[PDB]
Amino acid sequence: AVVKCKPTSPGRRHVVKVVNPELHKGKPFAPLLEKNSKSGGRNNNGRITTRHIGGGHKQAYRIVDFKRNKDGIPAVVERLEYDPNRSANIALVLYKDGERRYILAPKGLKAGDQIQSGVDAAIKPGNTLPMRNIPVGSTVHNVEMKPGKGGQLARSAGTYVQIVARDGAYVTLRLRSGEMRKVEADCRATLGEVGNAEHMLRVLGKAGAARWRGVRPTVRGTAMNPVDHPHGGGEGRNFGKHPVTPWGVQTKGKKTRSNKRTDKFIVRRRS
Amino acid sequence: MKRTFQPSVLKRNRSHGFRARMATKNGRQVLARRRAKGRARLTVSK
RNA sequence: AGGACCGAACCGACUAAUGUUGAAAAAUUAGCGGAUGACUUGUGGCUGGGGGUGAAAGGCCAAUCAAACCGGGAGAUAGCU
RNA sequence: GCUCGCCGGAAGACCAAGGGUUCCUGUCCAACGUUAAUCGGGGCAGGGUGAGUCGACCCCUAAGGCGAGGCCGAAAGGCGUAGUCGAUGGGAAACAGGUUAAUAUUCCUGUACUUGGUGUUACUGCGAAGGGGGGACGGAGAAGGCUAUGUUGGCCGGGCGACGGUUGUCCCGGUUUAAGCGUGUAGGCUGGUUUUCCAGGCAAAUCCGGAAAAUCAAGGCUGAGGCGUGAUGACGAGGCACUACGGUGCUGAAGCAACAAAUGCCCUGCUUCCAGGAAAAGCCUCUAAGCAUCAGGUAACAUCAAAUCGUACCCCAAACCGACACAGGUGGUCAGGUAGAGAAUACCAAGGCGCUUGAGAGAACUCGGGUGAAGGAACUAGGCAAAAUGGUGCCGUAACUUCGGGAGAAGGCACGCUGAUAUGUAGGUGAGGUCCCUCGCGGAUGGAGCUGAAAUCAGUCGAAGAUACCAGCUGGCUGCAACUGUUUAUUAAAAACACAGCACUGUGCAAACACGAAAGUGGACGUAUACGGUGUGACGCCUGCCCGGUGCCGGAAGGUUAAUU
RNA sequence: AAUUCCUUGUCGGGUAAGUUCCGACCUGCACGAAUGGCGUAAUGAUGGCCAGGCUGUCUCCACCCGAGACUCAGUGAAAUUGAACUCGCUGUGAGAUGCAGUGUACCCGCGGCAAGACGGAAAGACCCCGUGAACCUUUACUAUAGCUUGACACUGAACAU
Repeated sequence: AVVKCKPTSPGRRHVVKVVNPELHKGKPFAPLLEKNSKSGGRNNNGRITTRHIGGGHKQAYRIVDFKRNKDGIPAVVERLEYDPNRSANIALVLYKDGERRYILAPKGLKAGDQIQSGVDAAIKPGNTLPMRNIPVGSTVHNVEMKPGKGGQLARSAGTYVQIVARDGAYVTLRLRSGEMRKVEADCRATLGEVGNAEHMLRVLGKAGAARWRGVRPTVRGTAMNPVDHPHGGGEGRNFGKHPVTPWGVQTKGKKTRSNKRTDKFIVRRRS
Repeated sequence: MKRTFQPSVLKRNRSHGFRARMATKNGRQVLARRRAKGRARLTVSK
């Protein structure tokens, strides 16, 4: 649910919160937890490779099962949990054999609903089947790009992809970006849509809220000196050059895709 | 006013200690230069 | 509940005087700002010079910064004193 | 030695870091000390640092470092696996008293505790680099129960007053006692017990997890403090023989209660919120490969071992960082009294100091302050500086507004002391007694004693009762930026930088992009409701016209066009 | 107007008097819509302006309390310095203690003031000069990392047109 915070003080006037009472009010499943040390956007050389990363709240990684290879094992959802490592929520599922795993939460998956993976699994939200068996036109999420590699698409808060056609060994998909891409039909996919649609409706409302996420302040570049940025300085606000990144790339429409390795699974870029 | 030198024996040894100098080729050259000069105190070990 | 309020510790440095061969190579005195947070602090670690880091001032990188320091090319060159 | 003054959330006390003999005693006064010096953190000599329990070492790991092979790279070398290092974190155990010129939780006295080795005896399924449990974790808030601690009374000892009174409701001092062991309370958490079965925990498993039955509700775990014991002891105000007036033997009374009360403890708890909150080992269990009238395991007893290194002293400073015996800087712990909301402030206790040139004089002028006739910003670039406001309670409070604010708006009134209501009230605390019981650190009733506001009325003193320190000037119009924040350490704190919000654009994952000759790493153990870049900068109403230029994104007929041939 | 040169624009408000301020006017030298336009409550050690209170800020300073200054004893610096027996004036040489003429002036301290010694301090920073540097900019020149195009190599097999 989306709730607007009352303007009891500046920094709360524009704060919009997404409260989900169904989320577990307690510690997560300890066995499926792992250490997650922050990097600050620095690689093994110690240099800042990605700017505006640093600080934020301490987080513990959750081992989410993106493969769903437990074929033929019925599972029952135990509860929904908050995941700090991703926008979407996660669900703790108990399999019939006593194993507990973490999976992404579809749109309408709650405690007590049953899910199953495999070729013969039922066509219900949260079930994982190879895209060959899934009927064309249905909406899926956590789509695998290679057979058995693990889900790599539509893993965000409320994203989803739909199978448009079955041309044989490959299945064409319409990604959230509008891209028309084809992948092997043997790749697995999960029915339904990852359920956090309200995630995009939140308003941070203050500078500190961004810092909690680990996002450090962004310096524009026109406010720097010529030695620092191509936009450089000037007496006042001049900016008399084509917009560019640091390091001198146009970044105002210039396409940077130069993979060319596959360049065959792509049917339409987007827009 | 806080000044530049804030002593710390542990940091002193890790940065300029004898073992630290031997850990790299350039550090070993520092000792070789000091030995050639006849320095009584090769490093800051003690 | 709050980058909420008043206010010590703590962190800052807006005004004035003093000091300016100073008590001090930036401080003292009287006021002043924040003071549950984008806060502050101890210990240790990482990023190295056309590079780092920078809520961006060309700031900071050992009292040194529009290219640190140490040694070397080196007795650079100086139609100038 | 007697006074005086100063600090007393330190200018006291104990440490880390750092220093490295500055510690104690004797001796010396050239130099060092901003003066003298008999003195010293100075010279010289001697003495001083005692640990199974404190710390290090050690076991375990975080960031990160190194890194057998390995991958990569002209060489140097780079990254990194298995591993091995790395505290600022986790992991067994000691308290009180006494004692030295200088050390002590280290020595002595008393009383305890922990982890291992060996051996004896009894009962025995033991075993890992493996599995599971545990260790194990956030912010804020809220009380309740306690202790440290303090006040008063009681008790004990002493005192009867340099000047009026002081045998009493008077004065001074003391009234201290630990770990450990036993008890397991306030309170917190959890439903237990037994059988059967199972695609899971890399193989196995009696353990964990899961499923289905049966049977009882009382089981267990955690847990401050209190009480008992420790303790017929120790300590103890003051005395008595010694007593170089430097100090030691022996003796040594009371040693209780009530109330108040923490920021400490219960609490790694409880409630709540979103930003969703280390790891590993020790420890508890599980079995496998194996070993089985062995070996090993459990408990008791006995015995042995617990090494090595640090331990002086300073440590908000004269001993550390600042060239100085330098108005500087430096992390943690302890936290008395009166007033007070308070760790502010004032005055004090314990304790520590008067800051290493003094002595006179009482000019100008400078510095730091006090007061001021009449006027009251006439000063000046400018109310700079100064003056002024300042507390609690009640009443009252505008435009405007995003309906939260503005607001402590503005403004007004009352504040001391004494008595009475009430020989101390409301409230808090709670004894004895009585009753109940699964009799217990229990419940009910009970109200002694102690503690104790606030208000009303009356009276009363002063010029002044928030009397000291402490402690908002207020209001009106307007530019800029929304706001909290950030910045030129050392002349600029701002209208600049951030900012939430908005938009364009790139990016389909071996992502774009960045650091790297490369390997690889970050982005991200993320996946378009994501991430990078750019501009704008809360919010509200809006964001018009122009694609010739430049850039970017598409296009295909032709023209022109490199190596090559 | 943080933008207006002319300019203290004009009118009104506020003051006895207002180059600032506030409200309108529009002749916008040279505003203008995300290098955003116009508003905007709250906020601000932010800029400008006006009031009440308040006062030594001032008319115009006076007195007083302390620390220096002053004297005595002890200890004991510094910048500077060609050498000095180191006066005024007018003139001279381009702003004279030192030359000319002339005036004045016994020798030497101490406490004060700061007009001069073009006073001390820093081989002027402004300005110009050097076929001097350094960083920065770009459709200056010449190169180049990166990005990108094709040929050949790593690189083969048949089939159809």
